[PDB]
Amino acid sequence: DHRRALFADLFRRADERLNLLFDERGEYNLS
Amino acid sequence: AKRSFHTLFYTLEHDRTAMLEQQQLEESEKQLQDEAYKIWKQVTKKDRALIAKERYQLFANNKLNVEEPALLRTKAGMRRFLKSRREA
Amino acid sequence: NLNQIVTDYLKKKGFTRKYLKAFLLLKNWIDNNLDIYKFELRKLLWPVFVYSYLELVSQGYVDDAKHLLETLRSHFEAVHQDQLALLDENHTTRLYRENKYRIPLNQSLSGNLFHFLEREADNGGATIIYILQTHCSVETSARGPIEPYSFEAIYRRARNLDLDEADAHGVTNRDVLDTSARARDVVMEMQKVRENRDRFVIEGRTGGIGIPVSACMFTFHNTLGTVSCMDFSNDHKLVAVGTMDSYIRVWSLDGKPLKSALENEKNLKVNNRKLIGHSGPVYGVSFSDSSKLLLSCSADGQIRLWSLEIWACLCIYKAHDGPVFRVLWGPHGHYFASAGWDKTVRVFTQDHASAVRIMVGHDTSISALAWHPNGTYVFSASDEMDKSIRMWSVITGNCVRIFTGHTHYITALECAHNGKILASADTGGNIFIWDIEKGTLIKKCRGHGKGGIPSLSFSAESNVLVSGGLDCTVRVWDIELPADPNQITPDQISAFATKKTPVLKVRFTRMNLIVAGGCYDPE
Amino acid sequence: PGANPALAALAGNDNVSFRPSVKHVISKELILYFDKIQAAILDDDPDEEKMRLRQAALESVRSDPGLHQLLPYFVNFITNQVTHHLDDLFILRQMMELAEAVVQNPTLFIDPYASALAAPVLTCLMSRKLGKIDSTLREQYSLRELAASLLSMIARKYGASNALLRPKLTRTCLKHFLDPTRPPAVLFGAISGVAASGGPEAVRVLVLPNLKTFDSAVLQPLREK
Repeated sequence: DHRRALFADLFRRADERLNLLFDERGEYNLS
Repeated sequence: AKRSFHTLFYTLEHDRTAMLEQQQLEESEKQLQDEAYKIWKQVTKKDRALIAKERYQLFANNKLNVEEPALLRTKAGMRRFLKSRREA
Repeated sequence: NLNQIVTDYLKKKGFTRKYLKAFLLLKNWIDNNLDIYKFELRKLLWPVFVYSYLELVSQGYVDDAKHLLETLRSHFEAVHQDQLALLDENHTTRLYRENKYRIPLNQSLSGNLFHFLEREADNGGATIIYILQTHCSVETSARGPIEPYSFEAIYRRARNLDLDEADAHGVTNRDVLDTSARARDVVMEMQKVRENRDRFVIEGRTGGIGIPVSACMFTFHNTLGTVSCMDFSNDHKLVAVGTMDSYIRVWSLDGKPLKSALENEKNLKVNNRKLIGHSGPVYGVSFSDSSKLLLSCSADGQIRLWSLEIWACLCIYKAHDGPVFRVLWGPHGHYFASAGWDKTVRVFTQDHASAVRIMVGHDTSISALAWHPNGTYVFSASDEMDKSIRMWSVITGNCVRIFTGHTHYITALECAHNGKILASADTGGNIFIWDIEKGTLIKKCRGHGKGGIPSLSFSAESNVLVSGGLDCTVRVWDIELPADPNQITPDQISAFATKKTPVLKVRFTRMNLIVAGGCYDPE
Repeated sequence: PGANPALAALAGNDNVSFRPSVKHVISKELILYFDKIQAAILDDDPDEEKMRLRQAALESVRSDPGLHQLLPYFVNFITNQVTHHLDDLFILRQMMELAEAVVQNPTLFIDPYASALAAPVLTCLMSRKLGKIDSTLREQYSLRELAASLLSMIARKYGASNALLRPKLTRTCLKHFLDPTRPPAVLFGAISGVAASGGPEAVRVLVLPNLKTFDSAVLQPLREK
């Protein structure tokens, strides 16, 4: 259905955010 | 599919079927004489079946079979791991 | 015939032919559990305290009761203010004494708790077991763990079920299950726990090979051969090196800033520091039983004590004539020993400026030292014309055992954690394993090159040994080979080569993992 | 003459031509112990003595100081049992308990195996089918909650030596969550896993912004039932 595309876009944005969250040692990137 | 190795996990809910299918195919041959998930399965089926078969043979009848190969670490495997780590 | 001499000598000499410990243990155990259980176990915290306090008031230990009440008041300052104020005979105390507390719990959780208490019976488990058996009743139920958002609470609230009698009875599950949102066999349970635990004991070793071990290496760069000694702290958090330039340098092993208690040094950002004040080369450094104190000895003939909280010297000890070569803290860190050029072994306490015990009898300089894990014996080794090992009693100051057999300079001594075995190494590449009670040699281990084995270490169960050598190798040794199922000795398990780095220090952790340190020489 | 050949296999060298079997590396006492433990833990009889024996076996695994050579075998056994018995809640619960007991032993160096332990646990958290009326749902949801707790423990303990473990777990759980097609149990497991692996900031930055849509396209039809 049309929900699949919307949720795929939501996951894409969420993953783009998630990429920058963790640091090398697995800790949060405060900046 | 190969990049997904560095970013995703997967479940073990399709390994038994892969093992059984490979076993049936091999037995017949001997006796003769989403989309990303689908690609992942197509790419990993054979290796997963082999590893499942080894593990299944090791622990038959819930007993440690003493005639099977030991679980030991080698340098070629670590070299493969280092190759993948440099890829990442 | 030495036997005849000894027999003649013997014939001619007339020889004929409290509650806070338990509370803290329980608190730590609860802290180390899975989250899904933490809601239930916490119900045990409030009773164990209250009754305990009352017990002291019953036994006349008023000061201990006051100290216990004050120490643990913080944990309950936000909930039990009224009860704490009342406690600091009333009818409430009589009701507590007459009515035993009810502590609902899950079956598997109860089994885990009982097995843990038995496993630590003598460290505080007995106190909690007795308290629970006397003033508590743990109504066990076969439900799942209860939480404000677990399946049990959600299901009960959705289906509008009633409250179980066992869980009816200062926070309780009722407030989580109320619309406003069996018995026990202790002592018998402990008997069953012990009887079942006795069935899973391993009682031999036939066949197989040694044990795998992991190693982590720390390498020091740009030292130019100025480093004389190295040491690790008890928790593997700090490393100290003494040099030929008279100073000591300390680093944090994970690169984090080092902390100072001085007001001016508040929130300072450095991860290594220098201790200055010796006038000659430093030959020993010893961390005390986090480590607060450091001991050092130098060629100037002095011993120095440093504080690692303010990073300054506290005391100087001056009992030696000539250079001091080795200094060692005791197994628990109030006594210490020293030895060096003048052939005497000295034992001090940090309390006194003069040595409390003097040990005399070696004919040459001392080259190695070691303590016994019980803290009442010391070991020393000499070089040259007298290559022997002596065992000294601290109560009297006399020698009790002599071990002989080395023909090369001795570099290291090490006693096993069980107090029954001794190990020594020399510059020929040999390691000697001695029985202490019989005074005999158990065996020899070979495979190291020539030059010196500066460090040895035993594992937690004393069944494996790790050695570090100046030939740039780390080796692992089996202390007893398995039974027969029917240049290098066969009792070596593993050898790891380093990259142009002589090994100065090796040590075992709690696991099958060791840490080693050294200095890199590119040439 | 007396040196073992299997020693050359323990060093991992490439030129080695000898391939040891289990009997050449593990002593007979350890094999008997492994067999006894596995026999005790996997007993489904409701007798009280059997429950006591199971608890004793779990305590033995959790406290014994001489099980350094059986760790790979424990991990492989857990993986195999989870793989081949997805239609048995009792066995899966026992496997989760065994995995919890293994990582609580203070004498074992567990870092390199961490990820190998995170795969079975995940399979018990977001598997579409678990087991084969209310009691079944009780068991399934209890198992999922236990799996989430174990995953939280694993991620907290071994997240620094395995650099990419936390992002991988969080991404897997998030990918499973933002999927209207999954049944509600898988969504519950996915949200629990996201909370367990990511943390507070993961929920704040990744879950909340997408909730407004989630409750409209997912929760309303389910509510209408």
